[PDB]
Amino acid sequence: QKRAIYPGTFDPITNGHIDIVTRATQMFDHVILAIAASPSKKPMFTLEERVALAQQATAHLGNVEVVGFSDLMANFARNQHATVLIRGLRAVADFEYEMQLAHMNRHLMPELESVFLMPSKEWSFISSSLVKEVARHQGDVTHFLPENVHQALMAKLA
Amino acid sequence: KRAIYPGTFDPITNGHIDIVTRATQMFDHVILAIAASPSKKPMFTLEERVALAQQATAHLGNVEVVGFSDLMANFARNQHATVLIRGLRAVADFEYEMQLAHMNRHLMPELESVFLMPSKEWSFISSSLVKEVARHQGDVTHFLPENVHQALMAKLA
Amino acid sequence: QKRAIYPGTFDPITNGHIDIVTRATQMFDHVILAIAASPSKKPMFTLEERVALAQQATAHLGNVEVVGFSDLMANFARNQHATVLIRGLRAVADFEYEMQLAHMNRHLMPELESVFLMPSKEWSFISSSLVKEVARHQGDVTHFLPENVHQALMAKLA
Amino acid sequence: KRAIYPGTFDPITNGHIDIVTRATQMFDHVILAIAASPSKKPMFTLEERVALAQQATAHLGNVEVVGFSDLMANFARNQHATVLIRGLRAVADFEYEMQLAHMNRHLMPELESVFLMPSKEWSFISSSLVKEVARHQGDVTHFLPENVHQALMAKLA
Amino acid sequence: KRAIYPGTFDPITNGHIDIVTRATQMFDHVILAIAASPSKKPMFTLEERVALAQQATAHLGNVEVVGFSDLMANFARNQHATVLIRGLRAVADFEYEMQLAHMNRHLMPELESVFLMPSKEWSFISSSLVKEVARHQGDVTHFLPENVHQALMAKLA
Amino acid sequence: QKRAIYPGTFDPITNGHIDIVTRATQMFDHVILAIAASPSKKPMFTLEERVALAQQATAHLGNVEVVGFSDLMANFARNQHATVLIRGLRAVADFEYEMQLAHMNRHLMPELESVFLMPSKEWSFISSSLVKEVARHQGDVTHFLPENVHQALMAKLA
Ligand SMILES: CC(C)(COP(=O)(O)OP(=O)(O)OC[C@H]1O[C@@H](n2cnc3c(N)ncnc32)[C@H](O)[C@@H]1OP(=O)(O)O)[C@@H](O)C(=O)NCCC(=O)NCCS
Ligand SMILES: CC(C)(COP(=O)(O)OP(=O)(O)OC[C@H]1O[C@@H](n2cnc3c(N)ncnc32)[C@H](O)[C@@H]1OP(=O)(O)O)[C@@H](O)C(=O)NCCC(=O)NCCS
Ligand SMILES: CC(C)(COP(=O)(O)OP(=O)(O)OC[C@H]1O[C@@H](n2cnc3c(N)ncnc32)[C@H](O)[C@@H]1OP(=O)(O)O)[C@@H](O)C(=O)NCCC(=O)NCCS
Ligand SMILES: CC(C)(COP(=O)(O)O)[C@@H](O)C(=O)NCCC(=O)NCCS
Ligand SMILES: CC(C)(COP(=O)(O)O)[C@@H](O)C(=O)NCCC(=O)NCCS
Ligand SMILES: CC(C)(COP(=O)(O)O)[C@@H](O)C(=O)NCCC(=O)NCCS
Repeated sequence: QKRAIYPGTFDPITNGHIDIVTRATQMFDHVILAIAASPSKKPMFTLEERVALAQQATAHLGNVEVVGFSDLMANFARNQHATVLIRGLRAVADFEYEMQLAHMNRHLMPELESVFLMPSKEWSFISSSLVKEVARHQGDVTHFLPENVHQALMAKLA
Repeated sequence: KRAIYPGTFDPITNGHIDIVTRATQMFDHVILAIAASPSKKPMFTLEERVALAQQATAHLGNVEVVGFSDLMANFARNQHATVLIRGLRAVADFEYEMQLAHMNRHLMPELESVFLMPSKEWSFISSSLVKEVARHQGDVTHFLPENVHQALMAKLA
Repeated sequence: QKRAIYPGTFDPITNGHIDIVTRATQMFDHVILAIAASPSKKPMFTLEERVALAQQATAHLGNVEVVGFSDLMANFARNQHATVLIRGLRAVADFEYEMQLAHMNRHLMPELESVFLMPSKEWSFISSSLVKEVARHQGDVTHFLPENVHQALMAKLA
Repeated sequence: KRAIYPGTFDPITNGHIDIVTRATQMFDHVILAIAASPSKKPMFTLEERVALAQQATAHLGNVEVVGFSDLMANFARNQHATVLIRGLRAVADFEYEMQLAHMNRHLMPELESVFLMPSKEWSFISSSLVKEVARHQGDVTHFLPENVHQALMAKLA
Repeated sequence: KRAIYPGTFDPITNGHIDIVTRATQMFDHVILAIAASPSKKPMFTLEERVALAQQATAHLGNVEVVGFSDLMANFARNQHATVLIRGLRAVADFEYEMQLAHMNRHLMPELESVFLMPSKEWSFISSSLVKEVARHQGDVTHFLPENVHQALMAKLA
Repeated sequence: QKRAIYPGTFDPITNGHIDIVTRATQMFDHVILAIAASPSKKPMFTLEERVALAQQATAHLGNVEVVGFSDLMANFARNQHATVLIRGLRAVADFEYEMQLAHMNRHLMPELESVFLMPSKEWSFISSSLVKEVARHQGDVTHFLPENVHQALMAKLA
């Protein structure tokens, strides 16, 4: 019954994202891991690559459905009949930004309830942004990524 | 799916009602659990707070109000809850919530903390603020359930 | 006597800005709503459009004067003989950024006193930035904008 | 244009003087209002705090020091104030200020809260910090008006 | 190079051990200084806290545990320390630390405050949190040195 | 014995940076003021200029060594045998960002200990970013810069 959506750019998907989506699947019947098709800034990985990586990294998770979407997240959520909006809150999260976002999304689709989940301490201080930047500059980020993502990232930067 | 929404609720305000209502639309059963919290010298006794919360949530079918004095995590496990509801206001209280969340996770890893956001209308209120205003005879009718406002007025009369 | 300046990019002006400038006109004799001519990033609306929209949205406000300015805000403030600097503080404001800004502006023009006003709860969680982005991506933002701004925004995005 | 600058001022520090001075350059009349705040067990009695503040602001012509024990908003309305002055330090206290501001706005919508920023010199001080240092005989001369420093030394002698 | 790591340490936790260990790898000698802090009504007496800290840091060769009741800055000067160690958790406590740091700098400008960051494992714990959990018989073995856990259990038995 | 590294873009070096590096030299034997060679966004001053300005501004400081570096800071730190990483924490610092950074750097090089120092109240509210922007827009920033930097900045903007 309960359909939740966990949207983001997932460029690329990290262990932190896997942590959050796993917790979400434990409390909700169906979870749609929604990948933004055209983010403001050109992503490192194409939508096709991001969807493929996300699908493989969540293949073990039954009620998780990876899908790409363009335009407004809220519009996609409504057409997908989602009533729960999953947001991951790391310890280094811009909380005020999350409040802005949740209130705008509530204005757009009040039937979509924002719920914030907390990752393990292990992934509470890292972001996809930092991971990409360290990787681009010759730093080891293997620890923060699913094996399939790690391999794809090495190919991408080579 | 059973969730527990713990707190001091001294007293339960419209903000708490907002959060628990959102919780009921998301989970099958919601246990509003009131901690004795003797160290906080609550204005209302646990018995009074439970009664107030019960009446204030009488219209919510899947809400159960209970009081407890033990470790919240043990009470949660004993109530068969797997979701722990917390409300996050327009304040940077987020820091304290993470400490509590991680401690509870250490005590009961299967109890998943979930944070809900209240409406803009109740984003700046707290039981403490309402009590302070009422102690100085200010009008707090707007922030409390009718039965709770009556109880607060009488308590300070 | 008391001349205040309420500067910004106002791209476009929103109900939150109207809320703040209205509160300012209630405590100060004359309020100059100053619109930055050339913001770092290309604005959605041209200075001409932004000034026109702001003028119409504040026409009902007597002691409000809409004016465009280039270069340093402090230099404009000084030449305009303003002694009060209005800053709106939303609940989702980057407070540390506001402190940086106020201290720099104080260094530049100590005779200009920064004063922070708080908008109603209704407009405390939205920014012009979020509004534009939601609008650009097919979301309903009518609620946050004066009617004239709403009409101009639809034309702009069409 | 009458403004009210409320607070516990226990004791009034150079930081408070900085804020009230900025207020006087902006508004015609400023009422520095000291709350009894019995629940905070102030170091100085309300009478002492008023006297200290009076002397400390004697040089400021448009400042009036008064004490009060009622609801701040009612006192403000009764003082004919339409501006409520609050100081914001280099701390994220901003959150608490919004709660207070919105409650006061609910109690008296025409009382407009305005936040002023102190100089860098006083951006990290508080009455609480000064008292803690003085309780351990540390030199706090730099942070307090001459009359206040004298009173604090004598109070702890 | 002598550093002082002051605190209430009521009780010293694995988080404190993490911070003091990082300090010893950076400076020649580290003085773990425990403040009497009577105003905080500590669970353990200063004597008990010193003993607990001593045992908990026995393996750290360049750490010296001492208690004090005077102004921290004077104690630091009297201990010949020129570095003041403070731990910063995953919380926005940073604000309070700046106030303390600037006051101590005013009292003793040559005492340089330095902030260290604990491991992720101890980034959300505090003495207060551990005591609260233990008061409700929750398992806090994971967060405390063996000797400290024993003392806490006995203290609450 | 103790070798510390104080990395940044220093574009340009300011009195706030001088404050922090001076405090660092007082507690550590040798301090390497490391200047990032190619920051994401094109710096105002070239690496050559930034190194020259930094060297002159710290010439009076004995145990300070100004050096440029490219790629990962952690990789440079390791090859330079640094065991202490100096970070300046202003009152207007994005603390959560600093935590993200310190944990990533710890992951990369655990033997490098992050230490945060606090500048004087005088430089606690200003950033290189704000200084450059005010200067670019005709504002007086002489107060925040060493004399040599001030002169170079005027030439740069002329
Ligand atoms: C689509 C969506 C779910 C994607 O989520 P996302 O990957 O987290 O995207 P974000 O842009 O927020 O990036 C995340 C991080 O970027 C940073 N960030 C992004 N915009 C920021 C801003 N304006 N200020 C500060 N930080 C910002 C933050 O650090 C943030 O993480 P945090 O809150 O935990 O600290 C989210 O953008 C959304 O719900 N957008 C609303 C409007 C919309 O529908 N998108 C446009 C349609 S194409
Ligand atoms: C001119 C001025 C009044 C315009 O105000 P403005 O529209 O609010 O412009 P800002 O760039 O601050 O944009 C506002 C929001 O952008 C964001 N922002 C801008 N720069 C940011 C930064 N460096 N870090 C984080 N957020 C930033 C913040 O979220 C901010 O809002 P908030 O503090 O409430 O959370 C202001 O820029 C100013 O006083 N500038 C000082 C220097 C100057 O004179 N301008 C240059 C002359 S051309
Ligand atoms: C190299 C390094 C030491 C330079 O330091 P730096 O000059 O301070 O660079 P930053 O990008 O952090 O710029 C500083 C300010 O920019 C702002 N900033 C930068 N990235 C930001 C982000 N993602 N979100 C918000 N603010 C950000 C912050 O305000 C910050 O200051 P603050 O924390 O006190 O408030 C630092 O970038 C580092 O340690 N990077 C890790 C990865 C690396 O090795 N660099 C890539 C190799 S080329
Ligand atoms: C009551 C509460 C949920 C805090 O909520 P509050 O801030 O709404 O009063 C918390 O103090 C609690 O869980 N108390 C029970 C005792 C306990 O288990 N404490 C450890 C919590 S980690
Ligand atoms: C005194 C003060 C302004 C707080 O200021 P303080 O932090 O400087 O002590 C506030 O506690 C107050 O207004 N007290 C009077 C009683 C009251 O009306 N309280 C409700 C405030 S919303
Ligand atoms: C003990 C401590 C370092 C605070 O640490 P804590 O938060 O770990 O208890 C501080 O309260 C202190 O320095 N106490 C001694 C008395 C004193 O000098 N106070 C003024 C500090 S500026």
